[PDB]
Amino acid sequence: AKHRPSVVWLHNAECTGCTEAAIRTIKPYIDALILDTISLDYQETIMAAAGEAAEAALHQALEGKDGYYLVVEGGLPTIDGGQWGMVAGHPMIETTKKAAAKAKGIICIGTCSAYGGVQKAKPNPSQAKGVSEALGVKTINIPGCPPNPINFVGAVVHVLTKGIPDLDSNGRPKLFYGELVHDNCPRLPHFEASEFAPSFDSEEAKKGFCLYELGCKGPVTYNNCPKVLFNQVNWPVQAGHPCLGCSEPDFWDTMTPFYEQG
Amino acid sequence: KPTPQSTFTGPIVVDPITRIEGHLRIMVEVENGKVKDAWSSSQLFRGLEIILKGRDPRDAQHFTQRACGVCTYVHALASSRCVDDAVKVSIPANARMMRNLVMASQYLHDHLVHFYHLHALDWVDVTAALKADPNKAAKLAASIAPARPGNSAKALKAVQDKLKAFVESGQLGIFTNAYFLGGHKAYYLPPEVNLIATAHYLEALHMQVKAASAMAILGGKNPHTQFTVVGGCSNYQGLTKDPLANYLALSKEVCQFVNECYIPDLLAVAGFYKDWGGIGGTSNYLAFGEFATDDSSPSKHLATSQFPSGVITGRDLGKVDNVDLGAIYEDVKYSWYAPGGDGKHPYDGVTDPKYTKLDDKDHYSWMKAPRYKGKAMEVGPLARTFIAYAKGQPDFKKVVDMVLGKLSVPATALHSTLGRTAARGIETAIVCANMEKWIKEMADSGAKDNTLCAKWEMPEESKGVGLADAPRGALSHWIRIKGKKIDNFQLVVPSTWNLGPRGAQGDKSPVEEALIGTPIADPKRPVEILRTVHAFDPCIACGVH
Ligand code: SF4
Ligand code: SF4
Ligand code: FCO
Ligand code: F3S
Ligand SMILES: [Mg+2]
Ligand code: NI
Repeated sequence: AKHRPSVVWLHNAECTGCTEAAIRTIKPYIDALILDTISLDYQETIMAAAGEAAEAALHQALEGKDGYYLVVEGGLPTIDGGQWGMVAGHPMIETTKKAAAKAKGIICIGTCSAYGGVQKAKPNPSQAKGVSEALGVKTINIPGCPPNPINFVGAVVHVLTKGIPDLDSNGRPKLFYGELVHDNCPRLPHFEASEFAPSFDSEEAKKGFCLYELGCKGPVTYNNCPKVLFNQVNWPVQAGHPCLGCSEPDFWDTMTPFYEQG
Repeated sequence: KPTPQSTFTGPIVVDPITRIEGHLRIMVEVENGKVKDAWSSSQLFRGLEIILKGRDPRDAQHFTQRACGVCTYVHALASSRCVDDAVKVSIPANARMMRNLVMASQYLHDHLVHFYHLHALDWVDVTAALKADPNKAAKLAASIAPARPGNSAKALKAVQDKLKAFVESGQLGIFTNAYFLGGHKAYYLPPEVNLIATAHYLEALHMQVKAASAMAILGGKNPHTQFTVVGGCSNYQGLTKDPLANYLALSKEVCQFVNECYIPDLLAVAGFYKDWGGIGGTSNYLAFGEFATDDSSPSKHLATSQFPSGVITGRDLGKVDNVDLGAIYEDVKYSWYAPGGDGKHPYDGVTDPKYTKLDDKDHYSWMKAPRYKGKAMEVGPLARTFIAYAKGQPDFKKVVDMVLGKLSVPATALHSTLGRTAARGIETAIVCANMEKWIKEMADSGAKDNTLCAKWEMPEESKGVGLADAPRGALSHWIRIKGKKIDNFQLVVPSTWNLGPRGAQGDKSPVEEALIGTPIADPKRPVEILRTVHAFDPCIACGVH
């Protein structure tokens, strides 16, 4: 029995789309991952234990002799001592901070943990923050709402076998986030010819014209969507809808209105 | 053996509730090994309704979709129906068709994942699978369920061999401190059945990926679809032969698995836990309906849903009433909200957070308490199943009666945690049986004419409501537009109905009621609380938003 690297996975202020994204991995499939590659030692969405038994699994993981890597899903609600986001009776910020202190590394899966996400959008009633801001430490950000399983599992595998991958100014691995969506879009030739759709019901839209005029944030969004696709079959623009730019920090307030460039 | 129950008298708190979406704390008072009082306490607030204020109504679906990534899509759909209604546009037949097929795919993905990856661990002792003779398991499978190479001795020995090495590694990972470790009186299944269920659990992990790819052919990506727009859908490619052929092929693969593995594992489990047919029932059921032939308005949705809408009160299957949207309201008296918010119709909804303290019995949840003429309503597969059965929906009548015959129980036994679980499988099987017919209808329609989005105008002032029956049940979005911007936007979500706290009269919610009478074999490992809570398929991100 060769030892598998311990991974602790925390859920804070989140919708769980990130967990769901990760289990759409096919290279490799999630069961081969956690049976052969890592030791997923805490993951509330799928773990057998509950309550104190679950809280004891976490603590057993955190006190592991071999140490652990920390994955974080969700932003951190900080209003009122952090009480608006609790697990086992403890503020989420408190548990994330405690887990972060000894982690070999922190990977933030999704735009919420990386940057704050949807709950941070104005007027931010829970005073949510991204992990790195709330804890004051650097994170490996895998943003996207949610990010492609290719990017996360890619990062995780890298962090266990190679080290920290090269990161852009926003903490994003350049292996996955080094090119704009727009530059790998098949509708680029339309954008270059000023061949836009002015509405979704228009003939232009039927012909597959560029969606820039309908608010596509592709030209300002770093991600690999058109190159890798999702679910091995599709991506938003291929399905005729503009990019929201869901992998950019605070896009909820920098990319809206979504159907405009305004 | 009769139902194991201890003599325990005292409190039990389970926090966190794992294997659901979101952050839930359950507190019960137990007496002589039976639950006598219950609290459902939701533990995270995000506040999407507050964030939406003053924004562009067109943007709503994109924010509200992130109420939840497990029931991904469904809020985008409800928001889109809501705005469509506020601007008074009727989407084209092709959009109705595409949007509903995306809902069908979501049910398939969601229910399959729930039974195996969230729920089964309360019923299946994974470690017991190691005591099984694989050859005996094969013979067992091959004797009760459909022939398949995944159930052969070789397949089962290979699963048991993987599980054995994992266990012997000392790193149990997600099975760490499981309630079934070392045996548990509440776990009844023989080791041969555990091995089979476990083999399927691993298979389901691969199959849910395919269920997700199919959905993505139409929805653009999964999680979090990106194909709906005000007035319809943007995905013209979704109307074309090649994509639709692959969608059908993938869906047939998923459905083969539902019929070969899910339903059989479900019936086998229900067979062993027949006693759970008498634990965890409630009395009132609500659905808005889904899979409508006419989605031109909420009225038409309510009236033409192929999974029909309605309201049942006091377990009376003889009196399915029409849904009165004006009769819905939400209380916050037992919730962490500011005083004055009780009894609000969602068009007048108010979301004013006000936290007190942990386990304050006066204010103990971040969910509102939605009520229907003063009554708590259970929503979800079981609600749909009883309404469809009551009304004689042919597919439901046939499948439910099939299940009642295999289990040798009467229909009233379905008012229970076991009913609730079995209901989820029933509708999956029905959705499966209709996919090919639904795919043919859009393929034919699309080919003749590929209109997918209609023209519309943003009104200065207006209001509208989007209804859906998501996998967890009756979902509604409610918008007030003013100055062409969002003046109020309120979500009232299936898990808000099921798992909210008490209403203003101090009346328990469906999950709280269902918990009363729960037997506890071992207070240290109260898996019976999980069986019931998980059967409601809770989503607290959905519940509280
Ligand atoms: S990044 Fe998006 S998909 Fe992931 S948890 Fe946040 S809201 Fe959900
Ligand atoms: S559709 Fe979007 S990403 Fe594609 S070429 Fe146009 S602006 Fe760029
Ligand atoms: N299904 C689902 Fe999610 C919940 N509750 C929604 O809507
Ligand atoms: S919305 Fe997000 S998933 Fe890719 S297409 Fe735009 S970055
Ligand atoms: Mg609400
Ligand atoms: Ni949900």
